[PDB]
Amino acid sequence: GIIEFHVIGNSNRRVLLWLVGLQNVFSHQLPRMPKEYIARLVFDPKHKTLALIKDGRVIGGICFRMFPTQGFTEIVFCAVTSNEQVKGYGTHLMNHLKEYHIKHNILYFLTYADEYAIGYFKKQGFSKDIKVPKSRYLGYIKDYEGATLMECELNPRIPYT
Amino acid sequence: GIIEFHVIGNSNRRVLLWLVGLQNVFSHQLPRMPKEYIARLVFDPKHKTLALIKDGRVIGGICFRMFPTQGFTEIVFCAVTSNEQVKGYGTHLMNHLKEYHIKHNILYFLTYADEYAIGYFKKQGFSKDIKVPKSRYLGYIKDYEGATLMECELNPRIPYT
Amino acid sequence: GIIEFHVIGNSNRRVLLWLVGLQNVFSHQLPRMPKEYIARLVFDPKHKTLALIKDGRVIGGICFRMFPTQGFTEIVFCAVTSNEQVKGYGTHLMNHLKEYHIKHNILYFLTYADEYAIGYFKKQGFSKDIKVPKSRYLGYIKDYEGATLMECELNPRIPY
Amino acid sequence: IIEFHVIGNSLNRRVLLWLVGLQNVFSHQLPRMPKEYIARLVFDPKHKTLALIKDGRVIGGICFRMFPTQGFTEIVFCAVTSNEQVKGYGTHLMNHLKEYHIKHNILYFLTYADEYAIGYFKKQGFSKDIKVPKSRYLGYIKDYEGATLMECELNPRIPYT
Amino acid sequence: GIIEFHVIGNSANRRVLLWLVGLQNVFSHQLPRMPKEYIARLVFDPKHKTLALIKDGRVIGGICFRMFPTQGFTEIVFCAVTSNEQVKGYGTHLMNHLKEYHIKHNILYFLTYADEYAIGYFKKQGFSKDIKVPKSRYLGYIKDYEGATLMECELNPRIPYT
Amino acid sequence: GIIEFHVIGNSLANRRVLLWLVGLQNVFSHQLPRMPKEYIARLVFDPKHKTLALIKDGRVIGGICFRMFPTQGFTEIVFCAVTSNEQVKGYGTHLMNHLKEYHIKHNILYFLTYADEYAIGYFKKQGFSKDIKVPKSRYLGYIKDYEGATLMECELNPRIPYT
Amino acid sequence: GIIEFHVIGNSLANRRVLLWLVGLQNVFSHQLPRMPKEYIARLVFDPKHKTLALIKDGRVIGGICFRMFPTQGFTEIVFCAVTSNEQVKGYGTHLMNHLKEYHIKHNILYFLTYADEYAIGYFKKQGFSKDIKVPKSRYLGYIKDYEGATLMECELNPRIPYT
Amino acid sequence: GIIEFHVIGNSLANRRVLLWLVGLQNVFSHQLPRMPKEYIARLVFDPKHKTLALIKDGRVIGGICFRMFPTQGFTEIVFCAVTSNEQVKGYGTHLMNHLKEYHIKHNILYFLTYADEYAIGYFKKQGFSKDIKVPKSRYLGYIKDYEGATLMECELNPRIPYT
Ligand SMILES: CCC(=O)SCCNC(=O)CCNC(=O)[C@H](O)C(C)(C)COP(=O)(O)OP(=O)(O)OC[C@H]1O[C@@H](n2cnc3c(N)ncnc32)[C@H](O)[C@@H]1OP(=O)(O)O
Ligand SMILES: CCC(=O)SCCNC(=O)CCNC(=O)[C@H](O)C(C)(C)COP(=O)(O)OP(=O)(O)OC[C@H]1O[C@@H](n2cnc3c(N)ncnc32)[C@H](O)[C@@H]1OP(=O)(O)O
Ligand SMILES: CCC(=O)SCCNC(=O)CCNC(=O)[C@H](O)C(C)(C)COP(=O)(O)OP(=O)(O)OC[C@H]1O[C@@H](n2cnc3c(N)ncnc32)[C@H](O)[C@@H]1OP(=O)(O)O
Ligand SMILES: CCC(=O)SCCNC(=O)CCNC(=O)[C@H](O)C(C)(C)COP(=O)(O)OP(=O)(O)OC[C@H]1O[C@@H](n2cnc3c(N)ncnc32)[C@H](O)[C@@H]1OP(=O)(O)O
Ligand SMILES: CCC(=O)SCCNC(=O)CCNC(=O)[C@H](O)C(C)(C)COP(=O)(O)OP(=O)(O)OC[C@H]1O[C@@H](n2cnc3c(N)ncnc32)[C@H](O)[C@@H]1OP(=O)(O)O
Ligand SMILES: CCC(=O)SCCNC(=O)CCNC(=O)[C@H](O)C(C)(C)COP(=O)(O)OP(=O)(O)OC[C@H]1O[C@@H](n2cnc3c(N)ncnc32)[C@H](O)[C@@H]1OP(=O)(O)O
Ligand SMILES: CCC(=O)SCCNC(=O)CCNC(=O)[C@H](O)C(C)(C)COP(=O)(O)OP(=O)(O)OC[C@H]1O[C@@H](n2cnc3c(N)ncnc32)[C@H](O)[C@@H]1OP(=O)(O)O
Ligand SMILES: CCC(=O)SCCNC(=O)CCNC(=O)[C@H](O)C(C)(C)COP(=O)(O)OP(=O)(O)OC[C@H]1O[C@@H](n2cnc3c(N)ncnc32)[C@H](O)[C@@H]1OP(=O)(O)O
Repeated sequence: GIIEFHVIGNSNRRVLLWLVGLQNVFSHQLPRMPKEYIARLVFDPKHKTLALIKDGRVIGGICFRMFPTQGFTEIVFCAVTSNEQVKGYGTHLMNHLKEYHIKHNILYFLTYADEYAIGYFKKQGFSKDIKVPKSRYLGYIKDYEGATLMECELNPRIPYT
Repeated sequence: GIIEFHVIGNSNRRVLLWLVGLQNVFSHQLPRMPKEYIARLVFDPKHKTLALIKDGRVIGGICFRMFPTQGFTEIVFCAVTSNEQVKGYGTHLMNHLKEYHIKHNILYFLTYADEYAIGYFKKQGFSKDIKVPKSRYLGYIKDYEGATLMECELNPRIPYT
Repeated sequence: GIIEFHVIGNSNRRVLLWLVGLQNVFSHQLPRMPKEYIARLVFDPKHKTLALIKDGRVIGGICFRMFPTQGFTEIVFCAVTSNEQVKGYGTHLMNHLKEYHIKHNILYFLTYADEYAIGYFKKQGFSKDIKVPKSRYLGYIKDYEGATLMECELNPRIPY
Repeated sequence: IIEFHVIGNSLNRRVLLWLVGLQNVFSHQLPRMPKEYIARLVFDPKHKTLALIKDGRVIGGICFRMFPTQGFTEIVFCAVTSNEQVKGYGTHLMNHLKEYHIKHNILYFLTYADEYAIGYFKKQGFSKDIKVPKSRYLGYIKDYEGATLMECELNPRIPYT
Repeated sequence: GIIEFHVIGNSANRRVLLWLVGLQNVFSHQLPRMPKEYIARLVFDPKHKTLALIKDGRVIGGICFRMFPTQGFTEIVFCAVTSNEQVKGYGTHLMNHLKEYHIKHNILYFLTYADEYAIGYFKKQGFSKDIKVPKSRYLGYIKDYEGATLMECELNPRIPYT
Repeated sequence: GIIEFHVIGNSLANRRVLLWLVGLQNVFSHQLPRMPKEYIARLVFDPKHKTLALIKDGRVIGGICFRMFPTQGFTEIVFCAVTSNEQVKGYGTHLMNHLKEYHIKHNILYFLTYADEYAIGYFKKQGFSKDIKVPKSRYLGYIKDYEGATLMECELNPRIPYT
Repeated sequence: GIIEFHVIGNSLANRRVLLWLVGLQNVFSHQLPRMPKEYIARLVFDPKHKTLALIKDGRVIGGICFRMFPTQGFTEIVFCAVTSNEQVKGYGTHLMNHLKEYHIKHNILYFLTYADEYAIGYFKKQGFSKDIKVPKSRYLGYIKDYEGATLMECELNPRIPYT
Repeated sequence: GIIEFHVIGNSLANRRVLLWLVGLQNVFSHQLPRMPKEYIARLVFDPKHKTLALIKDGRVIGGICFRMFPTQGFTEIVFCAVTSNEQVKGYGTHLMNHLKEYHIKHNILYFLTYADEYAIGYFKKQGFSKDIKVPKSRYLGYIKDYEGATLMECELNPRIPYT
């Protein structure tokens, strides 16, 4: 097939239906996220989603929230559909999302990871060492007591894509 | 009777008299809080009140001020009228306010609690450990020095109502 | 005379000529300050000045800069005119400034004081012990090597 | 005939061409930074550039990002064109930048200087001893590669120009 | 270095605003016997203009004047140069620019009050104690001063002053 | 108490002002009986005239009706009256002071008036004199020369406060 | 029959007003045969001129043409005529009285006019004097000085009912 | 050989008028060489000025630049010139007469001008006198002085056709 990347969000019909498809993949791959909570965040206007499309069908995505006053982005949800995982799609999504944030000159990623996702973010260059000060993210990024906070710092000079 | 909840504010005649109704309950149940000060805030545009209506009549409410630039909300007055207390009206009021704040992406409450109501705030999940940075609120919330600063974190995945 | 207190600032002819009177009084009483620096601050939109008027003319005031997101107010200029000093006017000015900030939930004054005025700030409750962390005020207040950083702590009050 | 203009992409052909010209001098004198990255910053509305013009033509400039919410300005690019160096143009540029900043009530400069240029900043008054809290700049100023963080404190009573 | 002349007045942006403060300062300081508030009232009066002498962005002198086109003259209200810039010909240069300005606006008479300590400066600017303009034309329009000498200057519009 | 001062006049439009103007017409007229009431009403309600009202507890207790001649560089004082049971308390002097401050703001620094014999002492205490410096060509025919009245002039000082 | 007085002129229109101005130009010209009809028509239709028309049974039987100079504080009387069959019945005097009442209510108190020899006695009886109180600088070159004519002035009392 | 007269001025003006004012500035410049040509241009193009242009075959051959002061009741004569090859043919007199006729219809009846030895005799033949009836207070600081020049006045009669 042919693969497309598209940053979208609920600020168009294909956008709306692509968003419903993202809420489906997020809900299926993250069974502990209440479905209504996914849809509330995914359809929220100051959230954006990097969609991974295969033949006009939503097969993955990274839902994120830019905090340019506080100088970082929240990674909200990460999913590739089940039969399309372990093929590098996750890595091309993250790399794409990184180059986009270069172009908007935000250079920091914050996210919470459970024990089953920590390996993925580590392999995208995320660390437990948080350089961003608490005074800047607490109360803006959604806390997850029980999961590890991870951070990734981008180089506004190297080609990610 | 017929119980209703409404987040009102002064930014209808029906709403005007509900605000006077809330200023009345707040004043009676907080008798050393100067009435003019209670009126000044309840009729302030940047403050809002969650009225509890029973059979068309105001019997309770929580008056608050959301600081979405700082990520928390300040709780200002809580009261139920004398002959409706100890029936759970307090709890449903707070639960409703939690739900209102989930849907508005503000997940932290801050309040001062006197020696007469800290047991209520404890039972609504408020703690003396403030996880919000002192710098986030020191210039925003009024300091009722003498009373105890208390904090409530909201889980946006749990249903509260 | 008729004594008035007004908190004014550059966004009206009356306010305007009051800011010029204030710049006059700050400049004449602090003559090693550049006239153009005082004027640039007094007419800065995010500074305010508490003007003390006696019979429609400025006789003193306090120019300040509030930092709400930081929990204090910087005190930039304090002057009373020469022929009206030693009369409690400096104390009424600072007192009014305290009430203003107690309404507005700012409970801390920060200021640099020199050897000619440090006693007057002491008498208004300033000390050399700075309880505001350096991380809250550094880079926000104009640091002045050679003068003494001093702090005043206000008691909060419920209106009426 | 020498002129100094603070310019930038607002929200004018002579302005637009000067910005193409600055972007060229920055690209040529800072070979490390990718030309595409220099353009996004020089043409960003939140960034400004102080242009040094010698007979209608750009020979130097300083690209800066003001953070008045934090009390400092980031100095992003410094360059004088090779044919015009060691003629005191860099000092005249930094002086005008200083005057521009005392009129705008910002009194700290923060920059990352590579080992090759630390001597120049040192002679414009910069120090390696950083009086701003780390928590105040981390994530706003682009952390640079291997460069030294430097700070310049301004005194709003000197006429720098 | 970097001398400029600007006719400004209060209609004001903050550059013009801060310059009027500078002028009011220079006037106030060189005219100690004029009340600061009176100088400020007139400098910021809309029907008043000031020719500012700007030296490297900073005010160092000026002439505050008030044009009376229907009366056919202009009132010279305040002249001052900062103490450390006096006796370099700056005062003369201000007056010449003010004469060139009024030639183009077809006002060819200046009226001013000078005290014994200022008569010599206006004399060397071409002013005279012989007042050709009639009293009916200026009395109660220009602000009289007790003890000051009234002085008049007549301009030639066929002569270039700057 | 609650003394107020208001400069009012017919605009060539408000009922509070209109009843105030009638109060002034009455006070002027009762204090100046040998002046036609119609003439006093005509001037008070004339648009290019103005009156400085002295309000005490909402009721008119005095005022000064004047005509500004900005083109001629002076203002004419037309009527001055304080109601009888409020005289000799400084109200006539406070009225003249406020009227002075008002004119300094409009760069009119000369008052002219034709005082009758009963008023000369009041005008003298407010700084008027018989030595008229405004040349006759500037005021003649613009103010009426009532035979037997005394032309009196007051010069205002724009550097000094009057209120 | 029905006598009316109307102050008219050629403004910035009415068919009745316009025929009256012809009637006035006719009366002035016939009663002043030694002034050129063309000149009488220029002034009578000049917009800065006004005529107080005496109307009897809808017909023009006389009038006064004047030029108000409010800036200079006087009015110029330009032409006075009553048609011959209606002279010596007080109409000339009523016109002047009406003209006086009109200027009183407009705050103008001085009339000026250049009378010829045959009109001195009429102006004398209407209160004019050869003794001119307005300074020469106020009227020279605003009113027209004809050689051989007598300047005459009338001073108006605004406290006097003229009509 | 077809001669016209037009009152033109820089109205704050089409192509024809603009090239005529430039002509007039050229002619005034050549015939009055002690006047800076930039001074003639400033006044000739001044909106408060006007010029009576003498046009012969579409070509400017003369004119009179004048400034009307209606509040003052006179007009200043600023420049008079006829081109050299058209002089002493009565052109300068038709110009002054056309200008007199223009001014009576605008109710201005005095002319003031400065003239040195060379020009004085021209103005005398147009009826100017060295005896000024306009008082000094009316024209001083309104008309441009020239020392070395004689102030001259001319009185116009509005019962007279000048052209
Ligand atoms: C944003 C807030 C969050 O934390 S959401 C939590 C993350 N989301 C989920 O875990 C949902 C379930 N997982 C998935 O949908 C996918 O496996 C995700 C995590 C999106 C990765 O997509 P995928 O298409 O497999 O990408 P990929 O082929 O590039 O694999 C990357 C390499 O990393 C390694 N890895 C180690 N641990 C993991 C892990 N838990 N999930 C995925 N990959 C992991 C894999 O070996 C893989 O290959 P390699 O190591 O580069 O050779
Ligand atoms: C924000 C600043 C403030 O306003 S602080 C002051 C709060 N307001 C007052 O004190 C006003 C007077 N009191 C009241 O209006 C009500 O009692 C308040 C405190 C609002 C509670 O409403 P109410 O409907 O009675 O409570 P509820 O039935 O939902 O009971 C919930 C549980 O709380 C417990 N509790 C312990 N201490 C108190 C207390 N001081 N007041 C009320 N309840 C208290 C009750 O026992 C009850 O316990 P449980 O559910 O049986 O486990
Ligand atoms: C914010 C940075 C600054 O502005 S620091 C510079 C302050 N300004 C100056 O030094 C300019 C010249 N001085 C002044 O304008 C006035 O003296 C100032 C300092 C404003 C005080 O106003 P003033 O009304 O005269 O004083 P006050 O009558 O209210 O007296 C209050 C008590 O303070 C005492 N005091 C001790 N040292 C001083 C001093 N240097 N200047 C003035 N007062 C001082 C007075 O004795 C008086 O004592 P007490 O109340 O009798 O116990
Ligand atoms: C983060 C912002 C950045 O751009 S960091 C990298 C700085 N930019 C570069 O290195 C680009 C290439 N160089 C240039 O464009 C110019 O030479 C720069 C560095 C801007 C200086 O301007 P320029 O006109 O040459 O300097 P100037 O004539 O005003 O001389 C001032 C004094 O500085 C001294 N200096 C010491 N080290 C250096 C150095 N590495 N480069 C330039 N000047 C340096 C010079 O000797 C000069 O001498 P002195 O003060 O009389 O002793
Ligand atoms: C109240 C009404 C008003 O208009 S204010 C009255 C005048 N104002 C003042 O005196 C204020 C204080 N004085 C000053 O600010 C300046 O000295 C003034 C008077 C403005 C002159 O400016 P300044 O730059 O010094 O003059 P300049 O360098 O062009 O010198 C020109 C020549 O004038 C002569 N002169 C005679 N008397 C004076 C005098 N009182 N002040 C200054 N110069 C004066 C000087 O000899 C000077 O030199 P020279 O004659 O050309 O060789
Ligand atoms: C041009 C307008 C006119 O028709 S001239 C008419 C002026 N009005 C009248 O004559 C009306 C009758 N009188 C009044 O209405 C009031 O008395 C007037 C004149 C307005 C003064 O008001 P009133 O408030 O009483 O006066 P005041 O208390 O402010 O001042 C009183 C001081 O003035 C002195 N004075 C000397 N002669 C007179 C006088 N003829 N009328 C009033 N005051 C006069 C008194 O000695 C008294 O002296 P002191 O300064 O109070 O100690
Ligand atoms: C220079 C350009 C002008 O417009 S000169 C203005 C005068 N007009 C003329 O001379 C033109 C022809 N005359 C007339 O139309 C009328 O006679 C004029 C002058 C307008 C008078 O109108 P008429 O209706 O007669 O007035 P009137 O009846 O009110 O007479 C009042 C008393 O005035 C007396 N009077 C003394 N001298 C004269 C005189 N020269 N012309 C007219 N009346 C004059 C008469 O005796 C008459 O009677 P009595 O004195 O009350 O008993
Ligand atoms: C600021 C001052 C001003 O308003 S401009 C001052 C005058 N302008 C000039 O002198 C410019 C050069 N001269 C000319 O352009 C013309 O010759 C002027 C003066 C405008 C006359 O026009 P022009 O067409 O030649 O005259 P005209 O034929 O209508 O009449 C000629 C009659 O005038 C007599 N005259 C006596 N003295 C002079 C004189 N100085 N200039 C011209 N004419 C003069 C001639 O003898 C001749 O006499 P007559 O009337 O025919 O019997």
